[PDB]
Amino acid sequence: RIQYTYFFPVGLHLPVPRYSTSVSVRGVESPAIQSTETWVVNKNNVPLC
Amino acid sequence: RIQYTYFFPVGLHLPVPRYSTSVSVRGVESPAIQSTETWVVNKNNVPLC
Amino acid sequence: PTPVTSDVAYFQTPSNPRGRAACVVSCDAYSNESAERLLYDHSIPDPAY
Amino acid sequence: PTLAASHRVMLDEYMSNKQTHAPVHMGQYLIEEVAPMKRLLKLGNKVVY
Repeated sequence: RIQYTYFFPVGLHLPVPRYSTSVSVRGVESPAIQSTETWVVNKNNVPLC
Repeated sequence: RIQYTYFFPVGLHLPVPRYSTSVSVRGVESPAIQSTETWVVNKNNVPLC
Repeated sequence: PTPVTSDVAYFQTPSNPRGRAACVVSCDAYSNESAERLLYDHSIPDPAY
Repeated sequence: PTLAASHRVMLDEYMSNKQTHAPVHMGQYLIEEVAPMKRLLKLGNKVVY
């Protein structure tokens, strides 16, 4: 058996010159929004918040 | 032990008829902001400022 | 707890959960005081950054 | 010359697509390296020779 440790963030900010690179994403881009959660992928590939 | 020199500029300013080539980047297209830094990739692939 | 403005570019690369890299193997052998200077001092900017 | 993207987007566009990256955008610019050795560039899981 081999043990690992998994570093993981949640709930940050980004600096003032906000940018993008994505071609296809529509709704999210408002600057007034703030993310309060992050999603992970489990062993059985089920996303949890 | 072969020793190579390198260079890169920082803090420049493009001329007046500003142009575009890419199709992805959105948020930096204002003519007011100016870069005061450059990002150079380290040996272990970690982008320093 | 971790500030709102910690940079995301720290998070794509494998590192330590504290803000300072804690690799002591690089330090001098049988030197306890020189090994503490990696962890806690701030006159010495990071062994990573 | 080395990699030197004057903003965080340009280095994250040269990673995402080697061909259609902008050498010079409206505000910032990029220097694609012409070096005697040529490395791998692992930023996450996207690799550019």
